Amino acid sequence: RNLSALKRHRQSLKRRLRNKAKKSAIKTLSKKAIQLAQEGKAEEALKIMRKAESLIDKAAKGSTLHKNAAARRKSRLMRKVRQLLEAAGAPLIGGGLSA
Amino acid sequence: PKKVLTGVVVSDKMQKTVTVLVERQFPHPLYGKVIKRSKKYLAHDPEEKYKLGDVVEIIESRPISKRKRFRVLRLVESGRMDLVEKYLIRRQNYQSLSK
Amino acid sequence: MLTDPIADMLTRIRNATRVYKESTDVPASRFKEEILRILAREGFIKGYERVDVDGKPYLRVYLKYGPRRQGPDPRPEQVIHHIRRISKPGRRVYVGVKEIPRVRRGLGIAILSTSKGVLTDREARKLGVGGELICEVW
Amino acid sequence: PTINQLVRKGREKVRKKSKVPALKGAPFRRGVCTVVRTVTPKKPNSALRKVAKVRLTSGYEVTAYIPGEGHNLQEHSVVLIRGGRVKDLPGVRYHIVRGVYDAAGVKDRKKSRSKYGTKKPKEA
Amino acid sequence: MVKIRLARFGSKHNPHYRIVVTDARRKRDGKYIEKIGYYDPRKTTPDWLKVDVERARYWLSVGAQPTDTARRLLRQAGVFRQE
Amino acid sequence: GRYIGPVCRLCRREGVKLYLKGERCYSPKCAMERRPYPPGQHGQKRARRPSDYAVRLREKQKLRRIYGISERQFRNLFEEASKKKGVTGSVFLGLLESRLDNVVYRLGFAVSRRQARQLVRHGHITVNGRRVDLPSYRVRPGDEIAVAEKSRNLELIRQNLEAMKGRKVGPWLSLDVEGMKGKFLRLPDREDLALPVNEQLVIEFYSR
RNA sequence: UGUGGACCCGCCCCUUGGGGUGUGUCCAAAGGGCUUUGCCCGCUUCCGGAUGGGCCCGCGUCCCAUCAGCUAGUUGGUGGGGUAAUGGCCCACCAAGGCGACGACGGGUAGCCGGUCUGAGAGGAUGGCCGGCCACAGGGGCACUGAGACACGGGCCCCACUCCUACGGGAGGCAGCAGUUAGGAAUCUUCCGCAAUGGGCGCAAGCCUGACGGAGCGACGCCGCUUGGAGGAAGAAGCCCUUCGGGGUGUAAACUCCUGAACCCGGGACGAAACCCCCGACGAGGGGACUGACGGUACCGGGGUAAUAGCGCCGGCCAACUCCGUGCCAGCAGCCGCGGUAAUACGGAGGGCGCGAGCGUUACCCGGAUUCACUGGGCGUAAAGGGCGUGUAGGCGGCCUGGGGCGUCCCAUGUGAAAGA
RNA sequence: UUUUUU
RNA sequence: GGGAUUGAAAAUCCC
Ligand SMILES: [Mg+2]
Ligand SMILES: [Mg+2]
Ligand SMILES: [Mg+2]
Ligand SMILES: [Mg+2]
Ligand SMILES: [Mg+2]
Ligand SMILES: [Mg+2]
Ligand SMILES: [Mg+2]
Ligand SMILES: [Mg+2]
Ligand SMILES: [Mg+2]
Ligand SMILES: [Mg+2]
Ligand SMILES: [Mg+2]
Ligand SMILES: [Mg+2]
Ligand SMILES: [Mg+2]
Ligand SMILES: [Mg+2]
Ligand SMILES: [Mg+2]
Ligand SMILES: [Mg+2]
Ligand SMILES: [Mg+2]
Ligand SMILES: [Mg+2]
Ligand SMILES: [Mg+2]
Ligand SMILES: [Mg+2]
Ligand SMILES: [Mg+2]
Ligand SMILES: [Mg+2]
Ligand SMILES: [Mg+2]
Ligand SMILES: [Mg+2]
Ligand SMILES: [Mg+2]
Ligand SMILES: [Mg+2]
Ligand SMILES: [Mg+2]
Ligand SMILES: [Mg+2]
Ligand SMILES: [Mg+2]
Ligand SMILES: [Mg+2]
Ligand SMILES: [Mg+2]
Ligand SMILES: [Mg+2]
Ligand SMILES: [Mg+2]
Ligand SMILES: [Mg+2]
Ligand SMILES: [Mg+2]
Ligand SMILES: [Mg+2]
Ligand SMILES: [Mg+2]
Ligand SMILES: [Mg+2]
Ligand SMILES: [Mg+2]
Ligand SMILES: [Mg+2]
Ligand SMILES: [Mg+2]
Ligand SMILES: [Mg+2]
Ligand SMILES: [Mg+2]
Ligand SMILES: [Mg+2]
Ligand SMILES: [Mg+2]
Ligand SMILES: [Mg+2]
Ligand SMILES: [Mg+2]
Ligand SMILES: [Mg+2]
Ligand SMILES: [Mg+2]
Ligand SMILES: [Mg+2]
Ligand SMILES: [Mg+2]
Ligand SMILES: [Mg+2]
Ligand SMILES: [Mg+2]
Ligand SMILES: [Mg+2]
Ligand SMILES: [Mg+2]
Ligand SMILES: [Mg+2]
Ligand SMILES: [Mg+2]
Ligand SMILES: [Mg+2]
Ligand SMILES: [Mg+2]
Ligand SMILES: [Mg+2]
Ligand SMILES: [Mg+2]
Ligand SMILES: [Mg+2]
Ligand SMILES: [Mg+2]
Ligand SMILES: [Mg+2]
Ligand SMILES: [Mg+2]
Ligand SMILES: [Mg+2]
Ligand SMILES: [Mg+2]
Ligand SMILES: [Mg+2]
Ligand SMILES: [Mg+2]
Ligand SMILES: [Mg+2]
Ligand SMILES: [Mg+2]
Ligand SMILES: [Mg+2]
Ligand SMILES: [Mg+2]
Ligand SMILES: [Mg+2]
Ligand SMILES: [Mg+2]
Ligand SMILES: [Mg+2]
Ligand SMILES: [Mg+2]
Ligand SMILES: [Mg+2]
Ligand SMILES: [Mg+2]
Ligand SMILES: [Mg+2]
Ligand SMILES: [Mg+2]
Ligand SMILES: [Mg+2]
Ligand SMILES: [Mg+2]
Ligand SMILES: [Mg+2]
Ligand SMILES: [Mg+2]
Ligand SMILES: [Zn+2]
Repeated sequence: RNLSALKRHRQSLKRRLRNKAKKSAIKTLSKKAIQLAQEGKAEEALKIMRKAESLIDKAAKGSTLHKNAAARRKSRLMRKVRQLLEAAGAPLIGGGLSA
Repeated sequence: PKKVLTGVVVSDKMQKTVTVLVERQFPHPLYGKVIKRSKKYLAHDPEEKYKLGDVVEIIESRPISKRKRFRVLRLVESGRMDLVEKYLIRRQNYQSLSK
Repeated sequence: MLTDPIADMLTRIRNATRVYKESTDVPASRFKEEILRILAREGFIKGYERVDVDGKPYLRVYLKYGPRRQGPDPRPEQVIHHIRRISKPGRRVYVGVKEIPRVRRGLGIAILSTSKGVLTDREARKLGVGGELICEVW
Repeated sequence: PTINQLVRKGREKVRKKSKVPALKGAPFRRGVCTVVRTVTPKKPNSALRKVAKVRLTSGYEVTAYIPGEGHNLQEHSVVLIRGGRVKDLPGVRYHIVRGVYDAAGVKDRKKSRSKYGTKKPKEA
Repeated sequence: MVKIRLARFGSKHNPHYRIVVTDARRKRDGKYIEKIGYYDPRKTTPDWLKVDVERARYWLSVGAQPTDTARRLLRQAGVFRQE
Repeated sequence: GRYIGPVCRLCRREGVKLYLKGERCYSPKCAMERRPYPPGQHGQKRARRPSDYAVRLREKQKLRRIYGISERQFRNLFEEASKKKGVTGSVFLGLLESRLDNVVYRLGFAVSRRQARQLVRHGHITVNGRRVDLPSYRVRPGDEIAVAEKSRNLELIRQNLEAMKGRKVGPWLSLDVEGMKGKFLRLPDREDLALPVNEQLVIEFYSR
């Protein structure tokens, strides 16, 4: 018995906690941004959106989201905050988005 | 090549979708007479353009739904309901031959 | 209605020769005419000619037979021993140029209908085409 | 039948039924004897034919024929079944292999020894 | 990674190899991309090695990796000679 | 292991002299002299009109026994001729004639077929310089069939070649008698064989 | 730090989410080694290539109609979630749809193919070994890590079973190679080896590899080969038959000569050349060195002994016949049939036929079988015309001309893997 | 009554 | 298990 391929499993549970953590931030930031887009705060929503995006691409850097998955979440996020900003638009910061 | 078939729309009753009946002629692999088989495709109609009895080309397409892999290329012949009448009658005989 | 006019003509001829009739009439159709042209050209009949029977057009096929023979059954040998319709309706027979048979190891013909006209098996082979196998004659 | 008919219905392959349910379609099957009997034959002949009811490893109780001049086959003896009907005895569809587990070959059998399962003797 | 190697097609005690382009992950006697040579190691015939250099050079421009022995036999047939 | 036993009995059972005994199938002892009837107790009895199968059977045996071959190699050679281009009938004969043992006999190296078989088996035969000990080896045209110089001094070889002096050889063969050489020039034709055998009957024995 | 890439939006060209562009936002990294000033193994972002793969579609793919109706995410839509990616894949809401006699639904059976077997072919049968695809890893579900798995020798949970147990709780998973047991008519060695080929890791040296290369067992198949060759009596003995004259076994044995399977002796491999070292720049090129399981086996040379034969069959089909024993007995038998006192059919013998390290038997597949008839059958009396009509679907369609070119026919081309043929 | 028309 | 009986066997008859 006792293969030391078991080492692999020990590392699995390491990376599981790495991946799982960054995603949880992503979601918790993404929602946050949208919550202010719906609530018409433009500057704060865009400020948070830039941090969301940064966290997304940073998770693409490694083995969490590596593919165009990160680009998926970005796309959906920018669409949602722009459209939610369409209610009394006033895009104050205008940082994250294009003119 | 994307496969392209020509058939007759026998169903209007969906939304953005039409059923196309496509005949097919081929010699029997053993007995050799020419036999006529036919298949129904669910084709995508985004503009609700095509109506019942129309004879339409249908093109192999990116999957739209379960059971929808074709889109309506163009209109060949407008509204010959004799085809639809053959299909409807044949459907109607099945109410007999049960009990 | 006449179901298969060609089988009908083939048969009018078959029966006609079985009683050694001089001639026999078959209802006129261009395709039939083009068949009789091959029968004539290949020496199976004396010939044919257009005619009007009671106002309607027909083809008088003049058949030929061999010599009156010796002791009992003097009846001549036949020139058309065997005529058979091959591709009938409800079971159609088309042959590619490599599917074209050799009829009676050479001594008969297979009338094809080709996109290039009604040919014999030899004509249609050397022409490099196939088509609907109409009938054996030999 | 018309071509349309053969198109619509088509021919029907003749399913062939087995003449020997020695199951698993096996070439032979071992079983234990139930009885060892002598049965009277069909009309044109008459004799005493020694047969045996066998419980088979396939789950079958069937009659088998005991070939040769004389046998040692007893009530509880085990034997192997070969297949092949005995014509002039209805019901017997399988033969018995002689020269198998509890079934002695034929003694003093000098002509057809492959059948009847007997060895090759010595000549001084 | 695509590889250039040998595939044994002789019989027992009679090996004959087929210099072959295949995915490293397939069996050695399994499905390959292209047969680009044969190798007879007992040298039973006058011609016991053939290569078709200019095809090997193709598969090397795209990064097939030859075995040590495949490279031995390729070099011998002059695949790498650049003069 | 081929047929090994009394042979001049098959001389009788076929009804034709079979020279498998070599000599003494020539001297009036062959038992085909003053005993042409088949062997056994019922040999001198009046034989019944054979069945059509019986005829093709006795013709095939008549040929098979002549070449001294098992049924196995016999039929495999036949099917080989059935596949090859040309007349099955004569192709088969050319193939049987191409057996190294048969060539050896045919070159007058051995008195008989059987003797030729033993001579091959013991490696006394050269083919293009090489020893060949298989009686079944197919000789090709242009092959030099020699005698191993090891055995050239043996008294059986000098014995047979002594009587081969001035003896004529088959038109598809030629031999040098001093150097104990020989050559297979070409395949024999039907007319090149005097075989008292109807090939068509044999072909017709294998149609069944 | 911004070569560049990603996202929103706009514009251009394309046309399904393809390419370019602008502003804005977001995103890079790692070191190690020596012959330590330069080079080798690595690292980051991007484009392309090559290879492997996902998903989608047309067509083909066994039996039962004594299975005729099936369907609730079920069919479609809008939006959303998810994924590398389309998609009722999932979710909410809306519409009421979708499938079926061209066989839906249900039941039975089953991995599919390249092929293989048979057959004149058309066809039938089959899918072992080998190659390609799939599925599964005690049964069921599940996700994690990752380019890739929902993972045989990884993880969690439920179930059944074996083992440990301080009764609280734990450990397992040969459908990997051998091997054991069970079942079964029946299926192998707990073998050698890293020398070759191939794979993983490594700058390399090298390590692992029951992949593999070999050996072992089994007439299981195929193939080659031996049990002698030549002389030898109008013909021994024994056996068998007989008209008692004789006939047969039979040139067969003896016996004469010749060769020399086994076995002994010596030599003794190919499969092996690269990796590596050195010159040359760690390139081309040149040079050089180590490297065996099989195995002292194959093979060669020398010496050399007459040195296993069996099994079926002999009434017709079917090639081979007499004697005696037995008397509807004992028994033979594929079918037709043999035996109730002369049996070429039972049993033995002599003899003969057929094959021969085999020969027979059983099972199964095709053939003969044109006996499911496309090729290639039929229905007055042989099995078969519906008791009759009307008519639905379907099948089929007179003569002339013209368009089209769907079937049909021709040319080119891509494909049709390797093996097999 | 049963087998064997010889 | 024997004789009559039948080509033989059944049946029938005799110790
Ligand atoms: Mg590790
Ligand atoms: Mg939270
Ligand atoms: Mg992942
Ligand atoms: Mg609609
Ligand atoms: Mg949709
Ligand atoms: Mg309904
Ligand atoms: Mg039925
Ligand atoms: Mg006992
Ligand atoms: Mg692979
Ligand atoms: Mg060169
Ligand atoms: Mg031939
Ligand atoms: Mg010649
Ligand atoms: Mg044949
Ligand atoms: Mg830039
Ligand atoms: Mg920019
Ligand atoms: Mg940065
Ligand atoms: Mg750092
Ligand atoms: Mg691809
Ligand atoms: Mg959607
Ligand atoms: Mg994934
Ligand atoms: Mg729902
Ligand atoms: Mg359909
Ligand atoms: Mg199954
Ligand atoms: Mg064949
Ligand atoms: Mg046939
Ligand atoms: Mg199958
Ligand atoms: Mg199949
Ligand atoms: Mg297996
Ligand atoms: Mg499972
Ligand atoms: Mg499981
Ligand atoms: Mg990985
Ligand atoms: Mg698992
Ligand atoms: Mg799996
Ligand atoms: Mg395991
Ligand atoms: Mg307890
Ligand atoms: Mg057991
Ligand atoms: Mg083995
Ligand atoms: Mg050892
Ligand atoms: Mg290795
Ligand atoms: Mg290696
Ligand atoms: Mg490396
Ligand atoms: Mg290990
Ligand atoms: Mg192996
Ligand atoms: Mg055995
Ligand atoms: Mg002798
Ligand atoms: Mg000597
Ligand atoms: Mg070597
Ligand atoms: Mg070497
Ligand atoms: Mg240097
Ligand atoms: Mg070099
Ligand atoms: Mg090495
Ligand atoms: Mg050694
Ligand atoms: Mg020697
Ligand atoms: Mg000697
Ligand atoms: Mg001897
Ligand atoms: Mg036979
Ligand atoms: Mg006979
Ligand atoms: Mg018998
Ligand atoms: Mg007597
Ligand atoms: Mg008697
Ligand atoms: Mg009698
Ligand atoms: Mg007898
Ligand atoms: Mg018999
Ligand atoms: Mg007998
Ligand atoms: Mg005997
Ligand atoms: Mg053999
Ligand atoms: Mg056998
Ligand atoms: Mg059969
Ligand atoms: Mg048939
Ligand atoms: Mg029948
Ligand atoms: Mg039948
Ligand atoms: Mg018919
Ligand atoms: Mg019939
Ligand atoms: Mg009647
Ligand atoms: Mg009737
Ligand atoms: Mg009636
Ligand atoms: Mg009736
Ligand atoms: Mg018409
Ligand atoms: Mg019509
Ligand atoms: Mg026209
Ligand atoms: Mg066209
Ligand atoms: Mg082509
Ligand atoms: Mg091929
Ligand atoms: Mg009787
Ligand atoms: Mg009397
Ligand atoms: Zn003789």
